[PDB]
Amino acid sequence: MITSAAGIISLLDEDEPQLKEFALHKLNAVVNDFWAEISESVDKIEVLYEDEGFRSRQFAALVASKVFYHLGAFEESLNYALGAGDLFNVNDNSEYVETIIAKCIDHYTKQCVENADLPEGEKKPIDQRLEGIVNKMFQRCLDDHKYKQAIGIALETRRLDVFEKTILESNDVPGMLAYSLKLCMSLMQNKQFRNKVLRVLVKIYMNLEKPDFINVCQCLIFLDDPQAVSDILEKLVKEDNLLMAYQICFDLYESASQQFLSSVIQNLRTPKDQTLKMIKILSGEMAIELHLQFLIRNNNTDLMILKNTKDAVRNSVCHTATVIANSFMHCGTTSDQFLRDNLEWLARATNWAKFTATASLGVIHKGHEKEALQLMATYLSAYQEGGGLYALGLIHANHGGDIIDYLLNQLKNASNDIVRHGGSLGLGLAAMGTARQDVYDLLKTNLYQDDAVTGEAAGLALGLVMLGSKNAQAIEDMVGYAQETQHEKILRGLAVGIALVMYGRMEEADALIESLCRDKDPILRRSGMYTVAMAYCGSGNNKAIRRLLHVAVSDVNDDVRRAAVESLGFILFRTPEQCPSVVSLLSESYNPHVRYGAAMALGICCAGTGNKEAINLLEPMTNDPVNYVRQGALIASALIMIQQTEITCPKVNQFRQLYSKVINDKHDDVMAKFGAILAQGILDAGGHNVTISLQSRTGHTHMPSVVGVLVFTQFWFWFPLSHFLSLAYTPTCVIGLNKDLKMPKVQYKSNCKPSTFAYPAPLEVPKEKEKEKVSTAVLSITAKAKKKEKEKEEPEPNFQLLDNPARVMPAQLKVLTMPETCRYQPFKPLSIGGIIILKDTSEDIEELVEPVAAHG
Amino acid sequence: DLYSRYKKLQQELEFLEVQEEYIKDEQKNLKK
Repeated sequence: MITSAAGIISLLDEDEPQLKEFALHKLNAVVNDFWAEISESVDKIEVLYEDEGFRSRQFAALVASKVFYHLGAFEESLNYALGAGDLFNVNDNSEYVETIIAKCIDHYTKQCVENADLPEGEKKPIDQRLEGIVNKMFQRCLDDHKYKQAIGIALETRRLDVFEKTILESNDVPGMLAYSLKLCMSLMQNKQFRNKVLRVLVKIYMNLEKPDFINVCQCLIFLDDPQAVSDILEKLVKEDNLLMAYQICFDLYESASQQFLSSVIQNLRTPKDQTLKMIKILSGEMAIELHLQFLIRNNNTDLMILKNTKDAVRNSVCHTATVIANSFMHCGTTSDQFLRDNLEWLARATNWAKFTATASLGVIHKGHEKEALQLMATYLSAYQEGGGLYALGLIHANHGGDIIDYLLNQLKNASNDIVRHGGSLGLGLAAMGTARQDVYDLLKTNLYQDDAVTGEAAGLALGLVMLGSKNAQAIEDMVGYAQETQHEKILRGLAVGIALVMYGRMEEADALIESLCRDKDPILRRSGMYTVAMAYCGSGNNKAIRRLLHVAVSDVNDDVRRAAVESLGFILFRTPEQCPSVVSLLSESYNPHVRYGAAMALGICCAGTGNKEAINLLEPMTNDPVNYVRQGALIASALIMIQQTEITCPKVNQFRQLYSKVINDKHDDVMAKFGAILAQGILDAGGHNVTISLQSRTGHTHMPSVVGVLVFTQFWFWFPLSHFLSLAYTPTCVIGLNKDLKMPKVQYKSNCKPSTFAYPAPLEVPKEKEKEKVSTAVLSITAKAKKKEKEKEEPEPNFQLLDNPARVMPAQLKVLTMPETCRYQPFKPLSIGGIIILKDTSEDIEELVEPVAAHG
Repeated sequence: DLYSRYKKLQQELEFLEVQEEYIKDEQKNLKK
């Protein structure tokens, strides 16, 4: 062949710019093999490139890029490949070309990501030829009929114009939009870039031929743009399209927060019956009413298990545990049959147990907003009055409003510190997220005292009221009072309060997080852990995970370690499969507090998911020698398996037997029994009608649910707050509404066996076992006598039909439809669930569904 | 498809490395 390029390299050294270029051409032809020799002589090619050149400036760049690529210095190869210009010839099946393309793409993505965060004008310029190579790759991918993943390259490079162009000028615009929204909600982290991408997405949505108003409202919820959603609704109502607006407002209530809803309602305020009932939808009157009606209609609660627990109870701890479990199993059902039957049992309570019992009443009557006030007045010392306040606040959940003035006035005119605590809790629950200045200032005044019972509630209610607001004044005041006070109970209240305050703010919470973590007060370090959780809620942020995991082993306070693990679960709830990997090792920790935190973190993360590895980890923990680790494991298992059948999870019956055994035991610890009783309550919560999921049906984080789970986890310090989990109960209902906003008798169709999503069967009394003679003894001739006596002598249906109030389990929505496409057609697939505006084409009598009385 | 898988792998790598950091620290404390 040639066996040596030395002659070709030597041709370069000459002074003739006609010999030099032929040398370069042969050298490029042979660089496939002789890069080894050419590398030592590259410097000559370098200087030859660095001149006028006369086609040397062109070809030497490519030659040097090729030799450097072969050598291994891609950083220097890129510069010369770029300098080549038009000689790169991106369109060719060459490995050198492919590798330099990859390196250039990586360099461009890095440069764009780096310089995007910098100021608008302070940007380090990009190389125009590098941009041209990137755009050539974009256009080649487009020409290859490979529209997808050009969006991915655009996302990585942080340039939108290409993203918009490729997602528009492409086939299957709906599919590409769905893929883009999945990417924008799930994978990408940068909030500013996410908002920019979503702005582009909504612009595309609106400019589409038939705008997808539901996805537009979802993106607008993410962007926090009540003015824009209000304008969209105004246009949608000016144009004759009412079912669109109905479902838009339902989803807006189900996803957006109270502040956003209030702002959009105000914008709308700024026939009129349409606007009035739109305001009513957004306020949520019909949403809560329909949920309460759904639960009462389907209140398939089981009383024998609660009766057995009551029979087995001996101690006040287990008594309040049974009260709370009844509350959970009757939440949103307004049926207090157990409490109205066991008046002696319920009356054996004292002190804060009466507080807890009244709170249980409130949770049971959750959503029962119409007869409130007078209902509690009928239902009826200082502890009873405070419990009534707290129960009424629990009934008036995040959606409060009218009753805020009543709570404010009576908490002003409250004398007993117990009553003040209860009223502060109720007012905080009612005003959660409102950020009302008057309520906040009244709670500030109530907190500004030296009394644990009042201060704890005052601080927690301050947190609930200021939730998400990020109010600098609120943070300053709460931290100052926490530092200046002397009551650890007030400190705990303020810790949870600050955590709630700094909610939903991903990176704006980091200064406060660092301050609290570096603070020397262990309760304030716990507050820092909770602030991390609330700020990086449901984001899987690796920085926050690293902080929490570091504190779980470096800190000295077991309380702070446990809080760190709980916060870890709160962060990772969005990827349930991911958390067990973290918590398998933590669960096997010699520190019982860290073990309990691991259990509770698994519970929060896989709440209402029924994962398998989580249960596998919990079961051995359920069998531990330490007291409270067992309680945590039991409660976490209940959280995980809430609304799960034996077929769906072939261990639910095992854990039901375990709970029954631990309750019916001689030596089982008081707190283990408490945990088991709670576990039963959560497992059968809402009469098998409600599940616990921290995120909405559309993926948006559910602020009431996360707040409820956090405050419930903060029952280790205060039992009455254990009822806050009521906020975390979401009805697993698919409800069809027609144009009249009344529920018609529809027949939903689910194609699955009627045993994977059916209610657990009632188990009846265990029946009486008589005394048995033991294996009548066999004698020598007994067998002969027996011989003498011997001589002397399914369909499994594959179908499921559900009435219009349809308790459809979260996994039982993907498989759901109607028979033969009846008169009613769904506005959106029967997979998202929730409340669907069933459009109707056939006109008939259209009989409605009765509004069952609210008694159970 | 490919971009989603790539992002999944990137996140898995970050998660695994933070987990390893935690295990190193916990091992140190266990030795103490």
